[PDB]
Amino acid sequence: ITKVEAENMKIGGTYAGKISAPFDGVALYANADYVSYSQYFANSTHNISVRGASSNAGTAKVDLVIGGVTVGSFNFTGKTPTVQTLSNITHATGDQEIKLALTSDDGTWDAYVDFIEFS
Ligand SMILES: [Ca+2]
Ligand SMILES: [Ca+2]
Repeated sequence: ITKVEAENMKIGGTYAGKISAPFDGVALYANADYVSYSQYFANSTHNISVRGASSNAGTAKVDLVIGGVTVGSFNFTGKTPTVQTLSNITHATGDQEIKLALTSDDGTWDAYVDFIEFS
């Protein structure tokens, strides 16, 4: 397993910033808010998990982008943190940017991101 905390990544966008509740992590508020870091991959295919939460009862959606290509998304509904998992995602090998980004914000929720895990 490879686990990287959101709070240790590059944080970007107009509003993105760290939070301490409901976990140590990062809040994404508006479209183009993101966290990213560079990951070396020896292998092409991983199960990918992100722990996160919504700011409210709504469903926060976070895109997963690897090497600039969107490979899936994670949905977090409600304020209680959950772990969301994409199974068997194939992506580029070598050094690749990993980004968790908002693209579907509409002023009804914010997304809280705790960590990403590759297995
Ligand atoms: Ca928002
Ligand atoms: Ca964290």
